[PDB]
Amino acid sequence: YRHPLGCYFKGINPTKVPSSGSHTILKCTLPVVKVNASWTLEWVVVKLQNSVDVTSYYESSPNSGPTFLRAILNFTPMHGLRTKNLLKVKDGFQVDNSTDNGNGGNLYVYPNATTGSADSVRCRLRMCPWTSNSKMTAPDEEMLRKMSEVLNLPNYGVPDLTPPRRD
Amino acid sequence: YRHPLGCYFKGINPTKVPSSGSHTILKCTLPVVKVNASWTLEWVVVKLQNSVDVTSYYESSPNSGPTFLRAILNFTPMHGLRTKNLLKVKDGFQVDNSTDNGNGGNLYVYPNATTGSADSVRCRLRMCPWTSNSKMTAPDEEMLRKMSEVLNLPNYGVPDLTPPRRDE
Ligand SMILES: *[C@@H]1O[C@H](CO)[C@@H](O[C@@H]2O[C@H](CO)[C@@H](O[C@H]3O[C@H](CO)[C@@H](O)[C@H](O)[C@@H]3O)[C@H](O)[C@H]2NC(C)=O)[C@H](O)[C@H]1NC(C)=O
Ligand SMILES: *[C@@H]1O[C@H](CO)[C@@H](O[C@@H]2O[C@H](CO)[C@@H](O[C@H]3O[C@H](CO)[C@@H](O)[C@H](O)[C@@H]3O)[C@H](O)[C@H]2NC(C)=O)[C@H](O)[C@H]1NC(C)=O
Ligand SMILES: *[C@@H]1O[C@H](CO)[C@@H](O[C@@H]2O[C@H](CO)[C@@H](O)[C@H](O)[C@H]2NC(C)=O)[C@H](O)[C@H]1NC(C)=O
Ligand SMILES: *[C@@H]1O[C@H](CO)[C@@H](O[C@@H]2O[C@H](CO)[C@@H](O)[C@H](O)[C@H]2NC(C)=O)[C@H](O)[C@H]1NC(C)=O
Ligand SMILES: *[C@@H]1O[C@H](CO)[C@@H](O[C@@H]2O[C@H](CO)[C@@H](O)[C@H](O)[C@H]2NC(C)=O)[C@H](O)[C@H]1NC(C)=O
Ligand SMILES: *[C@@H]1O[C@H](CO)[C@@H](O)[C@H](O)[C@H]1NC(C)=O
Repeated sequence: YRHPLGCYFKGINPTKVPSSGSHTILKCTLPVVKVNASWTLEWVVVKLQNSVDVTSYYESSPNSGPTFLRAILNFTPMHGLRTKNLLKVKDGFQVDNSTDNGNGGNLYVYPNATTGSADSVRCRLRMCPWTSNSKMTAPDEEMLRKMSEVLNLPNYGVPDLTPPRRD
Repeated sequence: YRHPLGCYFKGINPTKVPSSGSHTILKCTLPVVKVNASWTLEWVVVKLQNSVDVTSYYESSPNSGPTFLRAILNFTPMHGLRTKNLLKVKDGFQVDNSTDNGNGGNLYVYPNATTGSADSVRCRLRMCPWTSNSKMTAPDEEMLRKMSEVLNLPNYGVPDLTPPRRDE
């Protein structure tokens, strides 16, 4: 099946996509890496010290780079801790879930959101490679070669607790 | 009997323990955390880009903070150096295996060691909590509250690739 190899927690600065409406469309350009992996980028609004309710989920293959699939719910936010509630459409933040239109999973920052939370947004990419090999415990040398662009990104919120290995 | 929850790789600066002896005694003050955990601090000698052959092993309970048990061998060193190359008693480095009375597991830096080695020493604490609950995959909120002092320590040698959790 798809045996996980680990997760990379990197930070990407969003790029403004010129829009037709009054809203701000933000895109976090993902490196075109052709390896078996899952890409979950969390939209962190630094100014409000909170995150958006849903995260953009992408998937990569050995013959295709990260391609958008769906906008899954944010289960483990960077801040959270029940001190505050995640930012929703009501708060002026929405991720489009369209696969037909060229957008997705780009963040929509409507004028309804705090002035100016859009410029404060930062991505927390959770790149998690996998392999068909059950005997592989970490990414091999040629896989780390292909993932160079992701590996060279700055670390963002990488946890202190290293999970235990299968015993 | 004791299910692991993970490991914290933190750095601690050693404190010089006064002694009327020619040797230097270094202590890495561990936070008094009352949780079920194992504490393995590695004595890294930064100047020589090497570590000491043995590590001080401590154990904590919900009724007692980290208490020293024994000086176990360094299996996974920092600089990736092969075992046998690690700084031994011959090189002027020794960890006290004494349970009674005190001064264990404190590092002894004898005068025959390279000048400036003692001041260069840094600890690599490997704090690994463990629960009796088989259905617990990560430390709970009240456990992370108690481990605040360890969590606020600076990271030291923790890898960039986070291994996958108990899933597949
Ligand atoms: C990248 O991930 C792919 C899964 O998303 C994976 O492809 C799958 O590989 C398996 C074999 O590992 C194929 O299944 C074949 O294996 C059985 C025995 O278990 C044979 O009897 C059959 O030939 C069977 O088809 C899947 O067909 C395949 N799935 C698809 C369509 O992708 C890749 O192997 C992964 N690549 C790397 C390099 O990690
Ligand atoms: C902290 O770790 C302890 C283990 O190092 C653990 O204590 C052990 O808990 C089990 C039950 O979960 C006890 O039960 C066993 O022994 C009794 C007789 O004493 C039998 O009746 C039981 O059937 C079973 O075999 C152990 O006695 C106990 N061991 C000791 C002495 O510590 C704690 O539960 C852990 N605490 C937390 C909060 O994580
Ligand atoms: C984004 O769109 C997909 C549809 O492609 C949604 O996925 C559905 O999820 C529900 C359960 O939550 C299932 O009942 C459906 O079968 C799924 N559809 C399929 C076939 O993929 C997804 O929930 C949407 N995300 C958002 C923004 O809520
Ligand atoms: C702030 O603005 C957005 C739109 O600019 C609002 O979102 C819409 O909410 C209505 C509720 O009736 C829904 O029908 C739409 O699906 C939402 N629009 C889209 C496509 O995003 C949001 O409710 C506003 N928040 C405030 C302050 O009321
Ligand atoms: C450096 O000095 C220490 C003592 O100051 C030496 O350690 C002793 O080595 C002998 C080997 O026969 C043993 O009896 C003991 O394990 C050591 N004594 C203690 C308790 O420290 C060490 O051998 C010296 N290294 C050099 C350069 O010869
Ligand atoms: C320290 O003492 C313990 C006693 O349990 C012993 O098992 C161990 O071999 C000693 N450590 C070393 C390697 O000197």
